[PDB]
Amino acid sequence: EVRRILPADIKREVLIKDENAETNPDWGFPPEKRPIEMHIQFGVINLDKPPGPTSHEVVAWIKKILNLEKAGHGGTLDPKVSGVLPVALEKATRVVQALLPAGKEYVALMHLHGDVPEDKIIQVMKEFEGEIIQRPPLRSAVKRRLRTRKVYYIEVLEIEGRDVLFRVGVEAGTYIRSLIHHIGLALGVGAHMSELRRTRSGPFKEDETLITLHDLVDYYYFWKEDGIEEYFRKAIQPMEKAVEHLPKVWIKDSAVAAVTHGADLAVPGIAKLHAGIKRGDLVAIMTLKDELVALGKAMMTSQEMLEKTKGIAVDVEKVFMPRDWYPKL
Amino acid sequence: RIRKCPKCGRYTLKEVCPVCGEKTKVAHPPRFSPEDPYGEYRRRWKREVLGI
Amino acid sequence: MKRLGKVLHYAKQGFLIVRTNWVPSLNDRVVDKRLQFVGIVKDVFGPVKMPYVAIKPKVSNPEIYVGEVLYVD
Ligand SMILES: [Zn+2]
Repeated sequence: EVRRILPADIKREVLIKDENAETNPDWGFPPEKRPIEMHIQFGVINLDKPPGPTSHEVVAWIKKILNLEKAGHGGTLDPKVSGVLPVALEKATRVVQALLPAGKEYVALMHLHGDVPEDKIIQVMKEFEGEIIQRPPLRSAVKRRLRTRKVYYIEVLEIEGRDVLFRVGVEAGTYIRSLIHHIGLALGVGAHMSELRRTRSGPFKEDETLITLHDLVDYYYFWKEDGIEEYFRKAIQPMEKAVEHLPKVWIKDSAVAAVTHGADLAVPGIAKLHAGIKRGDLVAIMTLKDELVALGKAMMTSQEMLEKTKGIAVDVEKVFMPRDWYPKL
Repeated sequence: RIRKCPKCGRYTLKEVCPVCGEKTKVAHPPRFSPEDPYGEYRRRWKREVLGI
Repeated sequence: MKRLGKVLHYAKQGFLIVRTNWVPSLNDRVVDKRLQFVGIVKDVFGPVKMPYVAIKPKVSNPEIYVGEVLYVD
């Protein structure tokens, strides 16, 4: 509990509504049960975007290379920017809804226009931690009103000449470029962002799952030409990964069948859920086997979902799970 | 130019990592073109290393 | 008027920077204690608790107002 780390790092408590709910082993397709074909249908790539193309351009390349019909990315990265670019595929394409508003982390290089003592650089940068005022750019919105945004943390890494390398964690909508420009004004001499790379976007970060377009295509070829599935399979994360940072509600089988058949999530359909859910919050609706069923907006707080006997706990906005997994109404 | 060390992934501007002394590399991945020239060559050695 | 002034410096990029504990508005008129008018607010930033303000100098020669308290009428 503190604006000092990325919210995705904060663990939530699991409240239990119904302790005896059980799940049928015959129903559903947990990640470790999905054939490669199906894994792709409900997959998300943790792509290391290269500097150069626009993110849209990158998605287009991927749609072509993998012969896909649908794909989408979870957080626009400017052309010169590299880094984590989650790319959801086919039936999972809309899970980006859960990523676009997630917290982000970057490693940025600021170029000062004058000589300033290190201590003053560190001092002034520590001032930009927390809720700050940052008006949107000239490109976004038709109402350039100044709003606030959270900078979860700013950590200066190295200082060479007038070049300042630093790591920064922020809530969606925070422009690193503006942040650095403002720091320049605060220091008087001025500054601009010379380089930028994203190291975290929601639950996606720089780990073994981060893969480049070169690796992607090659692993693809290994699967298509040599019949090797292991590499391409690992290059694709199951959609469930794209929802790891979201508060969840685990529902009974009958509730899963109801939701995958157009109904909303009923309060009595909840077996257990995360605490801290507030009305209006985006929540991941999960199966008792941890499969993603849908994304929705919370109609009540965790405490209400926990104690209530009836009504709608969550308004379903998008269903990912096919109707044949968990059959009947 | 932003760099990072292959081991311990520390980010730095220095050629050699201040933490482990091992050499660092530009953090950005190589440029990509859908035409992917040399893709065949790359896969030839890659199949070898992986054992495909 | 609304105080919270005292210019920290004249940023090389052409703006008067002032620290404050209140968030003013854009295009707000800025004046000295003599109501001479220095310029107009062009940007507000930094922490919401103690923000920085960039006054677009509209005087023949700024830099003199550094260390000088500024107000908003
Ligand atoms: Zn190292």
